[PDB]
Amino acid sequence: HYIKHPLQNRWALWFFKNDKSKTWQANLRLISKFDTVEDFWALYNHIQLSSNLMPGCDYSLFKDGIEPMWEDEKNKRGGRWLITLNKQQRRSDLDRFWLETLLCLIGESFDDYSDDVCGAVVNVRAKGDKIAIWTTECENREAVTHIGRVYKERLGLPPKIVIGYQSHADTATKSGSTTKNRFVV
Ligand SMILES: CN1CN([C@@H]2O[C@H](COP(=O)(O)OP(=O)(O)OP(=O)(O)O)[C@@H](O)[C@H]2O)c2nc(N)[nH]c(=O)c21
Ligand SMILES: O=C(O)/C(Cc1ccccc1[N+](=O)[O-])=N/Nc1nc(-c2ccc(Br)cc2)cs1
Repeated sequence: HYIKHPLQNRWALWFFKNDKSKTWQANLRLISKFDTVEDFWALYNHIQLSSNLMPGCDYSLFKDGIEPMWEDEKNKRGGRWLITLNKQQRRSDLDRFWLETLLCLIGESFDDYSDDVCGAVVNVRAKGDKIAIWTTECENREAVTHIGRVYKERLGLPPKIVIGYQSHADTATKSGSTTKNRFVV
């Protein structure tokens, strides 16, 4: 006799394939949804590792009903904690960071503040991979800095590796690299 173990939230995994020829939203696809521990692992164990995705592709894991784009009602006032990897971190760090990030999401690791969490995004880029946790209100300093502190610790980043929180509104009018930060931790 085997019962499934429900998650606190239902989650959706999305795939993105870069193509600057096409409008951004056109490049996004919903893959599938899950709401149990068992189904999370069945999906994770089945699918390609972030380290193996083609340059230009993304995975996003977002709460059911939130599309992984700035436009969504739950993101437009929000922002993201951004982890930028160097080229050598592609191997034997990207996959660890991504799984630890997924587990922060589906395990509701930020306690009461996990409610402010929208999802997480991994960008596979030749320039330097990126992982981010998206939250719903960029002006909620308490929530945002709590999530950032816990997240940085969970990933075991050295203290002197400083990570930044960008508002999506700023990002949409510049670039995630040249975007100035609202917060650091
Ligand atoms: C998250 N993005 C990204 N994006 C478009 O896609 C561009 C590239 O964003 P990105 O893929 O997140 O990062 P990256 O490829 O490393 O490029 P960059 O250095 O400009 O940040 C952005 O400059 C923006 O024009 C978006 N466009 C819309 N309409 N909604 C969105 O949510 C997003
Ligand atoms: O053109 C490609 O390269 C595409 C199709 C695509 C997708 C988005 C936008 C455009 C296009 N396109 O150009 O046709 N790849 N699709 C992929 N799906 C997965 C995938 C992985 C795990 C699970 Br579980 C299910 C699916 C990996 S790559």
